[PDB]
Amino acid sequence: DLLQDIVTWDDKSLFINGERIMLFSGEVHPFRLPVPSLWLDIFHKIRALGFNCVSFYIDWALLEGKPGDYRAEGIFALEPFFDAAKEAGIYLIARPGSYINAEVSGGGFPGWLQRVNGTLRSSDEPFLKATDNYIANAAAAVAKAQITNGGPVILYQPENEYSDADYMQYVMDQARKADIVVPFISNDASPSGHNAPGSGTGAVDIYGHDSYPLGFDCANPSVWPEGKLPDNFRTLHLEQSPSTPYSLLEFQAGAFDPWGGPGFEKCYALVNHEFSRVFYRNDLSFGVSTFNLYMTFGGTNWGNLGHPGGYTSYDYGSPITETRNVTREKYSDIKLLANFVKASPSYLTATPRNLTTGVYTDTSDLAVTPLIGDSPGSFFVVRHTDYSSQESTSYKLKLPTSAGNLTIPQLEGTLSLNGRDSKIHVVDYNVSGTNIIYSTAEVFTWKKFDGNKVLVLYGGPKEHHELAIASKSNVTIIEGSDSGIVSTRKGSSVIIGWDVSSTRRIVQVGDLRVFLLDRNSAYNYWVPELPTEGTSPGFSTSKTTASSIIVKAGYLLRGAHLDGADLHLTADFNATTPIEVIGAPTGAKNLFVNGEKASHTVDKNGIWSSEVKYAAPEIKLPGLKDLDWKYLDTLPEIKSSYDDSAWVSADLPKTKNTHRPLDTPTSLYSSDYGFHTGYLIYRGHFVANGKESEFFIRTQGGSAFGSSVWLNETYLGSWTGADYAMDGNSTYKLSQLESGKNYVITVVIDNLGLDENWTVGEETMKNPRGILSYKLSGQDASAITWKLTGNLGGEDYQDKVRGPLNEGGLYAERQGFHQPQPPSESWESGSPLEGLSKPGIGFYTAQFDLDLPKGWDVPLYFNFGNNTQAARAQLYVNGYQYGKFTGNVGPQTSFPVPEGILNYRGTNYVALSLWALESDGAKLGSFELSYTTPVLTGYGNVESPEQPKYEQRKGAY
Ligand SMILES: *[C@@H]1O[C@H](CO)[C@@H](O[C@@H]2O[C@H](CO)[C@@H](O[C@@H]3O[C@H](CO[C@H]4O[C@H](CO[C@H]5O[C@H](CO)[C@@H](O)[C@H](O)[C@@H]5O)[C@@H](O)[C@H](O[C@H]5O[C@H](CO)[C@@H](O)[C@H](O)[C@@H]5O)[C@@H]4O)[C@@H](O)[C@H](O[C@H]4O[C@H](CO[C@H]5O[C@H](CO)[C@@H](O)[C@H](O)[C@@H]5O)[C@@H](O)[C@H](O)[C@@H]4O[C@H]4O[C@H](CO)[C@@H](O)[C@H](O)[C@@H]4O[C@H]4O[C@H](CO)[C@@H](O)[C@H](O)[C@@H]4O)[C@@H]3O)[C@H](O)[C@H]2NC(C)=O)[C@H](O)[C@H]1NC(C)=O
Ligand SMILES: CC(=O)N[C@H]1[C@H](O[C@H]2[C@H](O)[C@H](O)[C@H](O[C@H]3[C@H](O)[C@@H](CO)O[C@@H](O[C@H]4[C@H](O)[C@H](O)[C@H](O[C@H]5[C@H](O)[C@@H](CO)O[C@@H](O[C@H]6[C@H](O)[C@H](O)[C@H](O[C@H]7[C@H](O)[C@@H](CO)O[C@@H](O[C@H]8[C@H](O)[C@H](O)[C@H](O[C@H]9[C@H](O)[C@H](O)[C@H](O)O[C@@H]9CO)O[C@@H]8CO)[C@@H]7NC(C)=O)O[C@@H]6CO)[C@@H]5NC(C)=O)O[C@@H]4COP(=O)(O)O)[C@@H]3NC(C)=O)O[C@@H]2CO)O[C@H](CO)[C@@H](O)[C@@H]1O
Ligand SMILES: *[C@@H]1O[C@H](CO)[C@@H](O[C@@H]2O[C@H](CO)[C@@H](O[C@@H]3O[C@H](CO[C@H]4O[C@H](CO)[C@@H](O)[C@H](O[C@H]5O[C@H](CO)[C@@H](O)[C@H](O)[C@@H]5O)[C@@H]4O)[C@@H](O)[C@H](O[C@H]4O[C@H](CO)[C@@H](O)[C@H](O)[C@@H]4O[C@H]4O[C@H](CO)[C@@H](O)[C@H](O)[C@@H]4O)[C@@H]3O)[C@H](O)[C@H]2NC(C)=O)[C@H](O)[C@H]1NC(C)=O
Ligand SMILES: *[C@@H]1O[C@H](CO)[C@@H](O[C@@H]2O[C@H](CO)[C@@H](O[C@@H]3O[C@H](CO)[C@@H](O)[C@H](O[C@H]4O[C@H](CO)[C@@H](O)[C@H](O)[C@@H]4O[C@H]4O[C@H](CO)[C@@H](O)[C@H](O)[C@@H]4O)[C@@H]3O)[C@H](O)[C@H]2NC(C)=O)[C@H](O)[C@H]1NC(C)=O
Ligand SMILES: *[C@@H]1O[C@H](CO)[C@@H](O[C@@H]2O[C@H](CO)[C@@H](O)[C@H](O)[C@H]2NC(C)=O)[C@H](O)[C@H]1NC(C)=O
Ligand SMILES: *[C@@H]1O[C@H](CO)[C@@H](O[C@@H]2O[C@H](CO)[C@@H](O)[C@H](O)[C@H]2NC(C)=O)[C@H](O)[C@H]1NC(C)=O
Ligand SMILES: *[C@@H]1O[C@H](CO)[C@@H](O)[C@H](O)[C@H]1NC(C)=O
Ligand SMILES: OC[C@H]1O[C@@H](O)[C@H](O)[C@@H](O)[C@H]1O
Repeated sequence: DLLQDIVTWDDKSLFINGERIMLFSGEVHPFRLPVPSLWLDIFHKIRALGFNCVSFYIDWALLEGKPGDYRAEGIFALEPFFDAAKEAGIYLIARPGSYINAEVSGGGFPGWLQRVNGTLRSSDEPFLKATDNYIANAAAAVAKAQITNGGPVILYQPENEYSDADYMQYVMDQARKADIVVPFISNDASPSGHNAPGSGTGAVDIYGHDSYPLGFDCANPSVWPEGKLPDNFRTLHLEQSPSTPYSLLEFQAGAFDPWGGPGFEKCYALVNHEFSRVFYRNDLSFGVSTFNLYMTFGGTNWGNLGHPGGYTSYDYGSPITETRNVTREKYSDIKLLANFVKASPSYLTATPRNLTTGVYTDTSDLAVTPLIGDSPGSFFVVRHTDYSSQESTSYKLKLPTSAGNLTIPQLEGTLSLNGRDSKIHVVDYNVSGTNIIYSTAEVFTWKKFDGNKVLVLYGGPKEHHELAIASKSNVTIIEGSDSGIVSTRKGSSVIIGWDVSSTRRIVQVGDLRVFLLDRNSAYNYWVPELPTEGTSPGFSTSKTTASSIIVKAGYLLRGAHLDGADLHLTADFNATTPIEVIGAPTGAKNLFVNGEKASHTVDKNGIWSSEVKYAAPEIKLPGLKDLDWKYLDTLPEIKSSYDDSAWVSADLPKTKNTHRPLDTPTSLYSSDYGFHTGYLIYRGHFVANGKESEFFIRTQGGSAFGSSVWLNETYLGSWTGADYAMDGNSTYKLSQLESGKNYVITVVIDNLGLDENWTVGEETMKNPRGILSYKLSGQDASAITWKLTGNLGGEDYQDKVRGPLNEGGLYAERQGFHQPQPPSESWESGSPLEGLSKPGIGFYTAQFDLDLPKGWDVPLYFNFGNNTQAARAQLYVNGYQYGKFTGNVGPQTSFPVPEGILNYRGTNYVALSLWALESDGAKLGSFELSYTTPVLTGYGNVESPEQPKYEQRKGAY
């Protein structure tokens, strides 16, 4: 099943053009950042981690909202994404579904799948047909960008965590029919060998699996439960698919968070820099060669794209935050590790062995997994045997090296593993022809700078280390004091011992310079490739790795290029930053930073030295309470003057849903009528008979939904909402009705997205939204005839620019008043801070200017006070819905919105719906716009995507 000659493989790793590669990869979802001109930003930050690969989903639900009309342009265009990857020199793994899970509405499935007469994710002909147009279009786009045409796409994942075997095979043939030629890779939810090579029909080319050892309950970030760290993955691999290279297609890099959850902060505090350093070195101990972190950039579930088991934010506690910042320590810690892999090709050939206790150390409190292959060059991964230990452990190593079984340290001192940490010790490590016999401190990187070799080593604080070099030369200390450093010669080797310190030492041994850093100073180093024509580094290759330089900076280094005699750095800064360039080429004479000539200095050792001053600019943000807010009633349906005669009639005698038969005379399932997204409104018309006393109603909006009911203009009550309840049972009492008169029951229902469909055969995505059942006491159910609406036009959705999910069924949304320049001068003055005095729903509108300085990346947030009322709000920024706030469920109160969506030197239109589900009415406790550290950026101009303004819609009601 090999079908091209560019990407091949053996049992050890992939090859790209006959050369081994370790794919260190990050998950990014373009649809979760609707600003195409910011995608390159994400790639820069991932390449700067030392990654060479990105993994991404395509969301069917946003691309074919209307059946038969595939649409992937503007903010949903796939091409600028592929271009950005190419520009940053990042390979892509494409995971198009058609089912993607991803914590998005429907797990990727459009709402109209609720009308399809076949089992989802099965070889049922109607379901296969339903996916045909989507895959023929999406996979075609992926095909043009394959590496066989010089694009970045090197692999393709069919489906997602699957389990007929027939179904899998079909999805593969379906992609092959669209010219996908690259190898197929799988993502088994657990390591069970599902669909591995040899499993019959549906077998992929390369077996891959997932793992999230700590799960997703972020409630107790400091606690790592016993026995959760996997230790058998390399054994399982050899049993399940030894012919293909070991592959982790999703490994934990954060966690998702449900409505009513602890928040992504605690999620980060659980999956922090200790998690990464311990767990990721653990994955290297299995000899993983394709290794993707889910998520490495989370983004935002803007425009209702998310599923009910999650809220607006998808920060995920990821290495790169929702606001795209790289402050988290996990980021800097991942960078140390990825740079070691990038610099260490012998890692791929160093065959993994069973883990050991008490063999390579005296203690059994440590576990050691050796990586030893057919040729010299080995690695020993060390961690506490109980991975959760906070203990600080002292130990000595007995390692087998080319100079014999050595006991280390050979000179003074002891090694330390302090708490939740892990080390990769190297033996017979080749630095360009110089053999490092061993080194206990970890490798960051090494380069040959044509004549002189540089090796960068680091350890954590208060640690002692040693290394040995096969060398005849003497040992000189060319920077720092010899305080704490001892050396001696033993035959044809040179042994060096040292204490970790916050001040760098550099030691020279012949033509080899060894940098000795502490972990926290190594955090500030970068290893960018140095292209000599153009500013793009190109894809990752051993030749491009070989001609990289070492740079000490601060917040971020995007890249570097050599323009004749000018050395260019492209960087971001969040503080005054000392810069150092190590390994500048001999022709280089001048330093440029972000296109500006910068003064520099050369020391006795030929290291370049410069500085960039940081001075926070003044940031003027309007106070939101001071704005000229306009109020509009966006539930005019609960006034007796409203005419619903244009509404669709809910009069289907049979549902097309195969998963939940009706309990009502007609279908009140919203997807039967093409409404899948946003708030839903139902209207039940009946003639009274004077015998009515109670009205019972079961509503369903997905977990954490609310609903409110009126009889004519009289409020009956609300299902207030909770995190566990996907549905709600409500009984309301009725004082006597006027026999013979018309009455209308109005029901408003929050829809928080459609379910995923994780278990094949269970059909949970077909869980309907709307009214499940009802009983009007003293009346026959068929006496009530219903109208309903969701978003105007249903599947004939109005906003092509913002996609089929962005706007819901509120009156203001049906008219398009959430868009720029609403017709609001005629509206009443009213702030959401004053709010409503009775149940109902208000719509609030205002505009403000921003005038933020060019050259600065500044995260902006909408902040909501929490007064704990049962109130629901939707935020819109220039037409884009960027927040669902619910005061009695939580936890989100701060809502970031990216530049592009916000206009930083122009006008912005904010809109806000406020729904009161309590009889006293409701208000916002506070509503402030805030910011966090302004970053001096070397990124270019951020272009806004289309922000279509308000315009009168044909047939709005
Ligand atoms: C502004 O501030 C205000 C005030 O501070 C904030 O409001 C508060 O928000 C929180 C969070 O939303 C609210 O707490 C939640 O309330 C839920 C609902 O409570 C009611 O419903 C259930 C009924 O279900 C049972 O019974 C029915 C029939 O009656 C059955 O059909 C059903 O199946 C069940 O058997 C009742 O259990 C509950 O009863 C209590 O109250 C009554 C009356 O007081 C008593 O008589 C009862 O005896 C009992 O005391 C009540 O009727 C509730 O479901 C939910 O519970 C979950 O979380 C609890 C602990 O949460 C704390 O710690 C969390 C971290 O763990 C924090 O995130 C959280 O904020 C809080 O501090 C657990 O005890 C409970 O077992 C549930 O755990 C699940 O969720 C946790 C959090 O995600 C997870 O850690 C757990 O692992 C677990 O997760 C699993 O299940 C969930 C679904 O539940 C899945 O999502 C998940 O993936 C996984 O499968 C919680 O208690 C609180 O009510 C509210 N306070 C007020 C005053 O309104 C507001 O949020 C804030 N706003 C903003 C914008 O920030
Ligand atoms: C040399 C130097 O200086 N070096 C220095 C260096 O600089 C760097 C720097 O950092 C840069 O980042 C740079 O990176 C570059 C990179 O080099 C290049 C690689 O070549 O790529 C760069 O970015 C490019 C992007 O990749 C794209 O290619 C982009 O292309 C876009 C074009 O630019 C743009 C021009 O306008 O057009 C876009 O396409 C849009 C169209 O414009 C169009 O109008 C579309 O509008 C649509 C609308 O989207 C949809 C919404 O769905 O609706 C459509 O109409 C609908 C409508 O809704 C109807 O209802 C209808 O419905 C009908 C239906 O049709 C049917 O008939 C039925 O019967 O009835 C229905 C009724 O319901 O449907 C219609 C359907 O049409 C609209 N259509 C219409 C007609 O109205 O939207 C399109 C969006 O898709 C292009 N995009 C695409 C995808 O095509 O160009 C980018 C380049 O921009 P730039 O030149 O300005 O920069 C990349 N740049 C970036 C930002 O990454 O690298 C350089 C290296 O030089 O920096 C160094 C380091 O510091 C420094 O040192 C160095 O010196
Ligand atoms: C400009 O950008 C730069 C990045 O380029 C930003 O710099 C980063 O800023 C973040 C904070 O936003 C730093 O992360 C934090 O650092 C705290 C610890 O200090 C670290 O450095 C000191 C030396 O100065 C070391 O001694 C520490 O190492 C030791 O401790 C750690 C953690 O305990 C151990 O794992 C090590 O083994 C060492 O023993 C650190 O390296 C740190 O406290 C903080 O971490 C806490 O909070 C996170 C979650 O928020 C938890 O995951 C973690 O467990 C910590 O929580 C501890 O304390 C809490 C109380 O809150 C307890 O409840 C817990 O049990 C636990 O004990 C966090 O990691 C980051 O290092 C830094 N990066 C760099 C490269 O400088 C700037 O912020 C930015 N500037 C501006 C203006 O924006
Ligand atoms: C990198 O990205 C991450 C993730 O995107 C960023 O982390 C988020 O940062 C935001 C903003 O700081 C943060 O939201 C705040 O959390 C604080 C702690 O819980 C809150 O104190 C704070 O709310 C108060 O302050 C706001 C102004 O700062 C007010 O507008 C708001 O009303 C709140 O009011 C406070 O003060 C008043 C009176 O003073 C009082 O009445 C209140 O009770 C309260 O004391 C914000 O909500 C998020 O928690 C973070 N989100 C996540 C997922 O992490 C990070 O900032 C970025 N780093 C950089 C450097 O940019
Ligand atoms: C309850 O509300 C409805 C409107 O939703 C009222 O319906 C009106 O009733 C009169 C008399 O039958 C009709 O001529 C109007 O055409 C109706 N309006 C609409 C838009 O249908 C009804 O009267 C209200 N009932 C009570 C008892 O107040
Ligand atoms: C609303 O009421 C229905 C029952 O009318 C509840 O659904 C039942 O739940 C039990 C146990 O969870 C199941 O075994 C039954 O099969 C269900 N009955 C039916 C007819 O669906 C539902 O849990 C209630 N909703 C809430 C939020 O309490
Ligand atoms: C081999 O590794 C397993 C975990 O996979 C471990 O429990 C066992 O003790 C190891 N065997 C040896 C060589 O000690
Ligand atoms: O964030 C949790 C993740 O779980 C994975 O197993 C799944 O493959 C992803 O689609 C996502 O749901």
